[PDB]
Amino acid sequence: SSYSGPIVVDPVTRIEGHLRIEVEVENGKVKNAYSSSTLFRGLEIILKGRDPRDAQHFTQRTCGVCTYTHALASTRCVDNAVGVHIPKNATYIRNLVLGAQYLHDHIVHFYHLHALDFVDVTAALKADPAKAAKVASSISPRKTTAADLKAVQDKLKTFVETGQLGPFTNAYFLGGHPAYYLDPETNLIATAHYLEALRLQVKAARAMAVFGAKNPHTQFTVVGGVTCYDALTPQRIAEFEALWKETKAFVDEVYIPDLLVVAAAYKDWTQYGGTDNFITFGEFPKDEYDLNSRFFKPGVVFKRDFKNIKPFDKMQIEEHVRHSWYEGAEARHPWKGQTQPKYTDLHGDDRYSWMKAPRYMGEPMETGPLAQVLIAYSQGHPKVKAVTDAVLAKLGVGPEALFSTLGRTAARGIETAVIAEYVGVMLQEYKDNIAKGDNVICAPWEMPKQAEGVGFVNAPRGGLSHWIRIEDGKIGNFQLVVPSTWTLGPRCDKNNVSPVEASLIGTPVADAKRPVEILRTVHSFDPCIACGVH
Amino acid sequence: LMGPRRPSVVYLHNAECTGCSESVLRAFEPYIDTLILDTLSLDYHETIMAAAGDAAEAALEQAVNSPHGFIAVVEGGIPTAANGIYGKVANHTMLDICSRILPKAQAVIAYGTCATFGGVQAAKPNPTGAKGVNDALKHLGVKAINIAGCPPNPYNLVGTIVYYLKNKAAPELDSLNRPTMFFGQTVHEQCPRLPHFDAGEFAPSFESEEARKGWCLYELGCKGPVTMNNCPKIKFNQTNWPVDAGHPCIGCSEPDFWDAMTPFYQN
Ligand code: SF4
Ligand code: SF4
Ligand code: F3S
Ligand SMILES: [Mg+2]
Repeated sequence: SSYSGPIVVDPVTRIEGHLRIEVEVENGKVKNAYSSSTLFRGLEIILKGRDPRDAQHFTQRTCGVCTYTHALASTRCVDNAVGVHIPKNATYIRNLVLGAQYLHDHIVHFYHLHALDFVDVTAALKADPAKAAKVASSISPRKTTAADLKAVQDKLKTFVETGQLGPFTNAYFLGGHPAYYLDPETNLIATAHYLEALRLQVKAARAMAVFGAKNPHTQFTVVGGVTCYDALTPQRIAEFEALWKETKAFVDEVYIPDLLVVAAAYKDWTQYGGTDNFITFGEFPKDEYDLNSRFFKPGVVFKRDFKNIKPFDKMQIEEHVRHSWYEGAEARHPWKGQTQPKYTDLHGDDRYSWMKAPRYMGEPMETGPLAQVLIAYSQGHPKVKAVTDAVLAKLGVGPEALFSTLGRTAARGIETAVIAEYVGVMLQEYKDNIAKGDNVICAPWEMPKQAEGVGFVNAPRGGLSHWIRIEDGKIGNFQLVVPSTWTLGPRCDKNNVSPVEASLIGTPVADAKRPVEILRTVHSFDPCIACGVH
Repeated sequence: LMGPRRPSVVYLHNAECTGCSESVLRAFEPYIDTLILDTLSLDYHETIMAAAGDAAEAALEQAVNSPHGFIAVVEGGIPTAANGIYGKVANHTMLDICSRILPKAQAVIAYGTCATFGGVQAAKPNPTGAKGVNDALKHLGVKAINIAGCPPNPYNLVGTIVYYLKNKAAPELDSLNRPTMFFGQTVHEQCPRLPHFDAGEFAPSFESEEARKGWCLYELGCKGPVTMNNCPKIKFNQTNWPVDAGHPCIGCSEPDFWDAMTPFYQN
């Protein structure tokens, strides 16, 4: 019964980008792994010799899923290099738009990219509506009637009976899989919520366009501040407030409750996908130059020792190329970095990815929701601690349980609920400041002939940082080191396995033809390949 | 995945950032749920599909070989240099999969600036020799419908498919193969700040009083006069758009805009 041999999933779907996962399973458990990113664009090569002002417009196209993050990071990078101290209103508007991005991003992940590894949409068809509406109304204050759920069931059935299953075509769950646990009622509840979140996510993206110009790819940032004078008006702030309230309602009434249900039904997933070290850049600052003035603060942990949280030293991050398709094997710190393509083939000269391997003090680091939540929790953050204790409570699991695919999935939800309420506070502070008479959004600055700067952003997936070396007023060297590079990158010159390759070790696989378990851990990291390679 | 009743659509991802896929996920009246369940049949789409690995490939092979044909929507540029080695899916070069699949499609739509004209990665020095669809496959007769933008306005995708489905032909294209109905005007002639421009009322900087008053952004780098798109009229997310948020247009729906329009803040 137990399988032994290789498994290859190319392409890994329900992620951003082009990834290939190769594992070596022995007797039903993954014994080895390799994450190969298979697309290279070379944004850093293209950037050189160009006007630093334009960088933000080029680096935002590094990704459309996490759309605003790269333009923020580039602007914070040049702002820094230039030495401007942007107005407080500019900091508010930038923070607000970012908060709205964490909500849209995270909502779409759970339902539209992660859920199908846990939920079976076909089982929903044999569900009893009346009994499902009952279970629905007892896990949330939002009451659901049998009719509400019946309308969904009818929609599905018509679709399934047409023979055209479209997105559900060769789904690993068709015909039953030994790894799907949910009973019919629950499958119907989650499916109804998968469909609702499709129309809600539009509301949550419109929130970004209120101040931003659009979504995907906003256009309101510049060096020195922001450009939207309209964001000061009562009308536009009302529109944003309306959208956030609705979006917040969905997070508290639908998302967290569903997460707890799905997680309790799969509490065995508290045993796989664990990692050792974490890093986070902190976010939502009051002072653009002080990382410790952020709502969430910076920090790094080694070997899960959350009692000894270390400070983030930016001179410690350095990227490798020994097992990547780049010339040589020399690790470089971002300010002295180089992007020199040299494609061998899969495992040619022991190289298997277009991603560099960023190491901290020579160690691989997990970053993102799990890192941002655990670090903040250990630092005694009031709100974080409040809700994660409540969540561990409902599930009846100890804190240890968080170092897993389960935890990592919980963490993303927890972070979504706290940021959702924090947007209310930044909105208030922003309203007050406006009332005090401050109507300023952009500050003056001058372009140095020679300078070097950096900008840090803790995006939905983790620690993001852009780096610029200005020489003679033009871009001499520009380097991006993104969240997925940290987690999904390859092994380094000391052969230390990356976060994802490490967490895959031990993942039990029931059926090699349908490796849903691998997809559960890989998707819990929320990988973004176009981000990781640029 | 493919059968009668609902028109089949096969969506491919080449050299891209997925921002175009995300744009379609913003469809409004009809929404994405209506389109996927009632109007079309999305038989292949790596971003949302349930199946992966071999099963994903199987689903694509099933769909392209269907007795009913299919419509293909392409996202991203194709890396050509060094024999397409810079972009591979399921161990096949993007150049191959596209050469193999596109000529079979009843209609091919290049969605976005990357697929259309090459995009961000084709910008100098173009380390991967990436090209748009018509450029990399001219030798196979593949002549796609364009729809430029970065990302394009989703209303423009829906409008092209809906026009095709009811006509089995294309609308009317310009010199660059873009629908005259969505790209027949410069954004400049549909801009609210046009009166300002006509009276030399320009803002000298963003922090200026004249910017605060909403003066024209030409001096700050607005590419609106030499760009074709429907941004001002249709707006984005039913609510805002670039200059209304006070930032000049960077001409994102034009051929070699990255090199042709830069420096963005200069005119
Ligand atoms: S045209 Fe732009 S939004 Fe679309 S995939 Fe290309 S870089 Fe992204
Ligand atoms: S130059 Fe630009 S901001 Fe000005 S009238 Fe034209 S489109 Fe409007
Ligand atoms: S920048 Fe692009 S989105 Fe429109 S306003 Fe200009 S063509
Ligand atoms: Mg880099």
